[PDB]
Amino acid sequence: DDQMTFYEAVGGEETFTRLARRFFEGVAADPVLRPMFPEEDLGPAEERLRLFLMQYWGGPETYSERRGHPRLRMRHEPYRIGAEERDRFLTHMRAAVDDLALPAHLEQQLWEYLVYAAYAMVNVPEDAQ
Amino acid sequence: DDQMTFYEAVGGEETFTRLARRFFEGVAADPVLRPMFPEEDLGPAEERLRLFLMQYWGGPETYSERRGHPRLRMRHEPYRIGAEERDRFLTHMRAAVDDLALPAHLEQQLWEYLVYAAYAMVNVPEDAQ
Ligand code: HEM
Ligand code: HEM
Repeated sequence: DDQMTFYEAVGGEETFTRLARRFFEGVAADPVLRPMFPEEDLGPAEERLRLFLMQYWGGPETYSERRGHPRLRMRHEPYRIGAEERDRFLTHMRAAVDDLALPAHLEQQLWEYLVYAAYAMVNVPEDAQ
Repeated sequence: DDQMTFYEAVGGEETFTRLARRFFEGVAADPVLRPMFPEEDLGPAEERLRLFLMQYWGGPETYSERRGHPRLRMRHEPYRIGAEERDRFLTHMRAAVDDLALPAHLEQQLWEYLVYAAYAMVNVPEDAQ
């Protein structure tokens, strides 16, 4: 038969719209991570992740066309990101993923990227690589 | 990113192995359809559907290499297939699909084929086409 991108497979945009929602929802409820972002009305940050992930899994290039070529740890250098940090991020991401209730194969693929991507992002001298 | 077949998307063989299981399980429990197949030990029929559907969604060509080019209503001409029949088949297929609990997009694609394919298969002069 025909072939498809992960984006279309996990059911397209609404999926990612949902993922980021249940994510920041928990981020809101987290003390250390509420601080992490300055001020309030930080619902546009939600849009970014959303647009990025859409783009990563083979969706709309939208993210680039507003935020350019994704320089990830550049945009993460501003921040004091350590274990405690990442761990809490991931706990909100774990929660966010179970809510999508994907087939194990896809879920395994999505979650694994985000597990690396958050372990990668850590910038303080804590890790082994 | 990379692309994938529906087969791999819905998580490959175990998915289809499961689909046919919960299907024939209900077929077993159905009077009209238990008759439909002669004698007993009709668990190999389960294997066929399984192998076929695997093949259809972009899986292993296995089905052909044992049962040849799939001539569907040929292999269905032997049988007196009407509405009541198909309807009961579909009810076991509906049940079988909900158990996989797929994302709506994929589920919608799988189920829709099988909805047509069973409406197509009907051979008595009942339908509109
Ligand atoms: C290690 C845990 C992480 C923490 C503590 C964290 C936190 C942050 C912070 C504080 C910002 C800046 C706010 C903003 O730019 O609006 C940010 C931005 C961003 N993060 Fe993370 N993040 C983490 C991991 C990740 C991961 C794994 C991804 C990839 C899926 C990601 C994707 C992004 C994106 C796309 C932006 C916005 C960049 C832009 O377009 O300006 N972050 N994150
Ligand atoms: C309309 C309702 C249907 C009824 C009542 C029905 C019933 C049957 C019967 C009585 C047989 C013969 C048993 C056998 O060959 O072992 C059979 C065979 C088969 N059916 Fe159906 N069927 C229906 C729809 C479908 C559909 C929609 C598909 C496609 C997904 C399908 C796929 C097959 C396959 C692959 C075989 C075995 C052919 C072979 O390799 O010998 N059937 N079915």
